[PDB]
Amino acid sequence: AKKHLKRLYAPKDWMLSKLTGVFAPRPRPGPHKLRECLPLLVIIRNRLKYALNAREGEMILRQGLVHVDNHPRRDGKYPAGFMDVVEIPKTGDRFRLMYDVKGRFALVNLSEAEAQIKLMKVVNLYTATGRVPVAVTHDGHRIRYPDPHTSIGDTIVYNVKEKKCVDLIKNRQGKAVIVTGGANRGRIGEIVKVECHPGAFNIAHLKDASGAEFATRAANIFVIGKDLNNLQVTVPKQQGLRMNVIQEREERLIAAEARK
Amino acid sequence: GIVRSRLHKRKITGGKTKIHRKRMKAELGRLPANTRLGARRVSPVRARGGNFKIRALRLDTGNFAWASEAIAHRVRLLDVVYNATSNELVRTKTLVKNCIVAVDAAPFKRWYAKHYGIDLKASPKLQREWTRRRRNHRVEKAIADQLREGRVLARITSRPGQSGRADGILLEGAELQFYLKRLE
Amino acid sequence: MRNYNNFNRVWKAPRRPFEKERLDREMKLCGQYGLRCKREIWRVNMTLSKMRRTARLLLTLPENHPRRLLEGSAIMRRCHEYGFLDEEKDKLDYVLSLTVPDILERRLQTIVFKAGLAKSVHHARVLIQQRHIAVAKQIVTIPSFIVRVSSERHIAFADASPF
Amino acid sequence: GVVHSTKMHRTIIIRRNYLHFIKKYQRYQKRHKSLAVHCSPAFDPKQGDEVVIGQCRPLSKTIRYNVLEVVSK
RNA sequence: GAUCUGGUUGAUUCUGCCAGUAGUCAUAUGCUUGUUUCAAGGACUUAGCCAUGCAUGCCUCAGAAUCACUGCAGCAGGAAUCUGCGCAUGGCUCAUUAAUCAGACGUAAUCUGCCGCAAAAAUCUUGCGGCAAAAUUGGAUAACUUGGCGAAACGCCAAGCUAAUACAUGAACCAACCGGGUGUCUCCGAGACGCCCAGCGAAUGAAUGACAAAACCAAUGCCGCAGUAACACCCAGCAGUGUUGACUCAAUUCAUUCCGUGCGAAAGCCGGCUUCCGGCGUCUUUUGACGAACAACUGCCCUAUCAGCUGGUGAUGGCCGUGUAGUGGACUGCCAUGGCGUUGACGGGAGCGGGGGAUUAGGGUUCGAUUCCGGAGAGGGAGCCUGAGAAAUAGCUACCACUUCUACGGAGGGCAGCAGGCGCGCAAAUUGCCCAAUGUCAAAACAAAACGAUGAGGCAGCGAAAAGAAAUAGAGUUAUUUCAAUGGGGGAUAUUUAAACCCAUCCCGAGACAAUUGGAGGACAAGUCUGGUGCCAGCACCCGCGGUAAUUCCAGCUCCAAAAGCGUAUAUUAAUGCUGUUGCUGUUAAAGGGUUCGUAGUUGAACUGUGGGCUGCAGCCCGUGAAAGAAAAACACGGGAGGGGUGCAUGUCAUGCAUGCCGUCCGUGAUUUUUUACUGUGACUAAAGAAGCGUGACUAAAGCAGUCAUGACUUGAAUUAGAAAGCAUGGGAUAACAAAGGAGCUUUUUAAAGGUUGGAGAUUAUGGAGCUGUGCGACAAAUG
RNA sequence: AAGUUCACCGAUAUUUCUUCAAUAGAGGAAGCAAGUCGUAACAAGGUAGCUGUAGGACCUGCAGCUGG
RNA sequence: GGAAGUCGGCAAAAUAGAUGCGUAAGUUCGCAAGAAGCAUUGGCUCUGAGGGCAA
Ligand SMILES: [K+]
Ligand SMILES: [K+]
Ligand SMILES: [K+]
Ligand SMILES: [Mg+2]
Ligand SMILES: [Mg+2]
Ligand SMILES: [Mg+2]
Ligand SMILES: [Mg+2]
Ligand SMILES: [Mg+2]
Ligand SMILES: [Mg+2]
Ligand SMILES: [Mg+2]
Ligand SMILES: [Mg+2]
Ligand SMILES: [Mg+2]
Ligand SMILES: [Mg+2]
Ligand SMILES: [Mg+2]
Ligand SMILES: [Mg+2]
Ligand SMILES: [Mg+2]
Ligand SMILES: [Mg+2]
Ligand SMILES: [Mg+2]
Ligand SMILES: [Mg+2]
Ligand SMILES: [Mg+2]
Ligand SMILES: [Mg+2]
Ligand SMILES: [Mg+2]
Ligand code: NA
Ligand code: NA
Ligand code: NA
Ligand code: NA
Ligand code: NA
Ligand code: NA
Ligand code: NA
Ligand code: NA
Ligand code: NA
Ligand code: NA
Ligand code: NA
Ligand code: NA
Repeated sequence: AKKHLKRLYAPKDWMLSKLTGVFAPRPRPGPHKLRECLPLLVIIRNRLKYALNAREGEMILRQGLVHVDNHPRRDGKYPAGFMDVVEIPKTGDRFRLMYDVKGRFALVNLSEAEAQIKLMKVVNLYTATGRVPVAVTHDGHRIRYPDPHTSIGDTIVYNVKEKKCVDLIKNRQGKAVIVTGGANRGRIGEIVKVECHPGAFNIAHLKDASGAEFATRAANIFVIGKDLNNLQVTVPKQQGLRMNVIQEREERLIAAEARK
Repeated sequence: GIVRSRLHKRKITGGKTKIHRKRMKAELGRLPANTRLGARRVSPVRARGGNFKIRALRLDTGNFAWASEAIAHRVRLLDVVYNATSNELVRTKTLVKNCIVAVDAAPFKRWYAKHYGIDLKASPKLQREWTRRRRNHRVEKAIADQLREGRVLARITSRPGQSGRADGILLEGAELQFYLKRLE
Repeated sequence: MRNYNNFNRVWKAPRRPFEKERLDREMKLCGQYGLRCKREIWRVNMTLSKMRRTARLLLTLPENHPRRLLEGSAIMRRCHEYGFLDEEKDKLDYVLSLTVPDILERRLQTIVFKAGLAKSVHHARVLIQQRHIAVAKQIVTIPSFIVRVSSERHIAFADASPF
Repeated sequence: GVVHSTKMHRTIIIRRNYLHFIKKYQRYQKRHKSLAVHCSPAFDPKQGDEVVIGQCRPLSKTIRYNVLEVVSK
């Protein structure tokens, strides 16, 4: 039904100025949700600064020069999302979309043999025709023969270049997770104990590396490794460590004083 | 046209609602089918989403299953004998779900003899599995009594005006005795 | 329509428009600093009021509070940068003693007068408006320019000026 | 809630009583609401008893809840 | 900044109102306005009527060209038409409406084009005259030509040509695994062979979709019962194991109809290598995402000179059905007599709802047609087609009210889209330029013969709404002459801009380029100045001036307040403890009912509790008794634990390539276990707006940028509050709800009588364990 | 394809009833703002005043109050 | 066509049974009231409801 998107109604995760135009590009249906996605036109023009306007952003995309998960995408309304690999072979830059500690979208540089895998969270399991088991991930993928020990909430390590799963990480006590929603988004913690309330939401308690304690809904956690030491994915610079605003304000004042 | 909304109904307090919006296409209804006995005649209806419904107008054939033996056969409908809503539907001979009908008993008698070797098979031959399955197996007298008469009561289990079929199941047990008392 | 630029007001007319004690006190300030109209004085009254209410709310209601360490040193940094407060004094109670003349001192028109470049406040006004004065090699034409203490020793004549 | 009337067939009326707070006067206010519930034959509640009800699909014009438990008196 | 002043008396102290005073992105009007930046703008009255013009179309290397089309040399560009997609979005308005909306939620009651990741083994076709194998399939229609009808009509007729990714038809062997039913052969029940049916999806019926100690008989496996997933050979582990809080759901097997709504390898189109290598496009099945429809947990104006409303005439519920995409009195038949209401139903009246704006010490009062979100409408009222989606209106049909052209036969219209008019009013712009930016659509990247549309949107004009910055000089000389500086203004190789504009930058130019609007008794700053008039003219928001000496009228001079602004009118906030919860009055100023009884409602007495010992440190069975017994526990689940802690065997017809060297975790059944409210934490909680972190856009109103030297700052864009309702959990002092009304109120110990056997199918006895009539030993008892 | 018959949704018109808001009218009644005829009240106001009621500026009877 | 006839609707016409719905001012609360007004009705073939005495 709806086809437009006003700029004021657009998500604040993007950085769009209210005084520049009335409209924002409406993402198409696809792998990721509208409210938790970054369209390809925003990445090319507003973040990488490769395109000065939206006319030049169409020249780059309709030539198939941008590959997402080892596949060209020529739609500027394509909804790229969490744990996605973006590669531009002409410029030789590879990125991964993650959340920083504050909660904003972050592009993390990657290298070869690391830009070949991605992590997917299982959200549903069902039996298809012929009695085959199928698992649905958080980005729309459908795996037709998962590990027999796979369960809802676990993380599957995928190989985008060759298209088979390589490993499985289970979700239970004593594991490393990253929060992907709420007020604690982008914080890397460690599962302590999960409360199970049938019919309602489940609450998970996590402790940071520094020892800070926090909680969030169980649907907002994403297992990424056995513990904080051996993570299976490169994280942004702060390593999911939230700092006090009082100290934060002080260092920037000192650093800028000596910046000149 | 016809609508299925609650805007024209009174509130539980007895008051009247002031309608301030026009009728929407999403809440429409359609006229009934009033299926009847006779030679087959159906008409398709395009429903929401592009799907199709088969509105049957006349039918005289259907699929009826013997639940005890877990079999089924295609037979011909003979008459309508009972309707719980109103006996004016029995007079008009309309076919709806859960109505009671009488179907042809000839195909079921033939399968009975071919399986259990009982006639209500020219040569016995080596085929003597009849005694193999006739043990620990009995047939109620009520079912067998009307099998030799020529017709057997059945219950319609499908919605003829929504799918265009009249499929059913044979009455047995306490359900059979319930309806045999009303019909007398 | 569909415009989201913001705007607000900066001054406020006084109640009781005919107080004798207020009328003569404002006339001393207007002629001492060379101001053009009473709207300049009423503008300073508004910013001074905003400073006081922030401190009074922050002073004792929240006690030692993360909302007191924050924007408790920011105001002092703001006050010390422009010169509205004494360096020795570093408690929020001492910002409540700020007066209108103190803020009026740290004006570009006043600073030029006390620096010896201009003989009188009215002469300083015409110099700034004539683009004969620059701060850090930048021409300034606004007599309301609040000079920061860091740029105090940077104010001089303009290179492009005949002076 | 509490059973209020059992004069129908496989249907009861329950009432919920609560206090509403008026901010201006800083005082409370007695209010109530009435719901129509379907009573299964497995239960035999009397007027004044306390019941636990759970939400289901529309079963009639007014019924949207089902009785799940009954506490004597 | 938590503030007041004048008026009732001859004076005085009160109650009480009137008047003064400040604000308003609140309008209108009058007199004035040098410069610049930023902005609202026919809502109010008439959801009144509208001439004219424009507002939605789309072609790439990649769906159909024989233009009787254009270049040159078959190539290229190709008008027009068929085909596929879109036109259900955007824009405008606020008439209706007590539901709609806000926060929070359900669909396990459902539909879903474009987009993402997936799946696919039915269907005897073709050529030849039984043999072959890369399927060389068929009919018709536009554009076009001919003849035309009509006054015209986004009006029409007939004949003749021919395309497809339009329409229709249709592919055997390559090519497997598995199952059900049945006829003739061999061995003694086993095997072989022949035949019928066995694909995705749909309807009906039947199963699966788990559980939580020995003898006897018939048939069976292995050496007589020790090993022991299951299974009569090719396969010796080719599923004994779906998900959820929960399912008649997912999925599998059997039977009948299927298919009697459906299902092509588009019988499709382009390139690169020398034949296979890619890029597109399309049908069916399934579930993510984007949506749609339905449902209701708490909140939501005034009115009693509106107290009863509904009632098989559907009102509340039940049964079987119909209809729907789906649940449902949504609807047909039958049955019962219910549902709502002084905690305000029903009726009447004014209003679209929020985020939010104004003002305010706190508590509050008031506004919200208008930029973002939701709802509704397109002159009024109905009905419908196409489509994934409409009860569509720059779609169709009919009626009513207006209205246009005509040759009188007939045919048309819908500006609450953008500009423009007429009326209406106290009240609101140009019949302008452009797709350069932001977006939408789509057969689509830009360039090359070769430029998609867009009154959405942008940007100029008009425009003292409102909001920032700022000109109308400066320094001296003896009162009257000396300097310097220039901005308005006029120009510029130029800059800006889609082109313009503005702005910035540079340069011929002064001491008329000359500021107004209200006042001068008091409130309230400022004349005892001078003429004229004489209760006349007039002033005066209130008190009050004028009757021949006017502090107030009409003028001159002087002075006062604000100043490029200043008066007047009408609404609103504050002043106002003059609506009083915080926080008002009631003897005499306004106001206690003539006196009682009484129902909803509001309010309601005390009690179940000093812990001790050695400001601290650590410990106590934390009154007294009595020392494993005594004052969440306890059975059972290997389909529970990536069966958790505390080279030698085993097999070998093995891809066995394997296998081993006391409290918790999970799920199930029994046992009695107490809420609400208040309070402390935690989770979840659109932007814009408000509070504020950083930053010299020359300052500011703003904005989120920027700063430093083939690039760095890993640049930055931090945080906070947001009614009520809902979720999890800790505490028990003050309270609430519910129940009773006080005479419906031992344990333990043995003895006695009774009523897993290899597996699968029947039969039997014993033993549990409970249940009674006995007997026995021990221990308590809050009342011998 | 046109065309018969029935059921359903139902514009429009006519008539009858309910509710809300406005409207004319000979003639009568009742208030407010700007010459004559009498003093009912204020002093014991020249009959002390006042409240309810009944009858004929007001007067009289009955019961009450002091605001005598 | 519809009282224009005539002193005057005199005389004639006109309404009409039963059942369902509906019904004004006024009032001595009994009435006014069959106020006024609107709808249905045949024939045929069927269905449902309404009882007694004998075990
Ligand atoms: K109402
Ligand atoms: K454009
Ligand atoms: K007198
Ligand atoms: Mg200069
Ligand atoms: Mg077409
Ligand atoms: Mg719209
Ligand atoms: Mg517009
Ligand atoms: Mg085949
Ligand atoms: Mg039903
Ligand atoms: Mg309101
Ligand atoms: Mg809107
Ligand atoms: Mg217009
Ligand atoms: Mg105007
Ligand atoms: Mg516009
Ligand atoms: Mg004067
Ligand atoms: Mg004075
Ligand atoms: Mg009084
Ligand atoms: Mg009248
Ligand atoms: Mg007297
Ligand atoms: Mg007549
Ligand atoms: Mg005559
Ligand atoms: Mg007569
Ligand atoms: Na200028
Ligand atoms: Na209007
Ligand atoms: Na408007
Ligand atoms: Na096709
Ligand atoms: Na509103
Ligand atoms: Na509409
Ligand atoms: Na239009
Ligand atoms: Na082009
Ligand atoms: Na401009
Ligand atoms: Na007020
Ligand atoms: Na006050
Ligand atoms: Na903001």
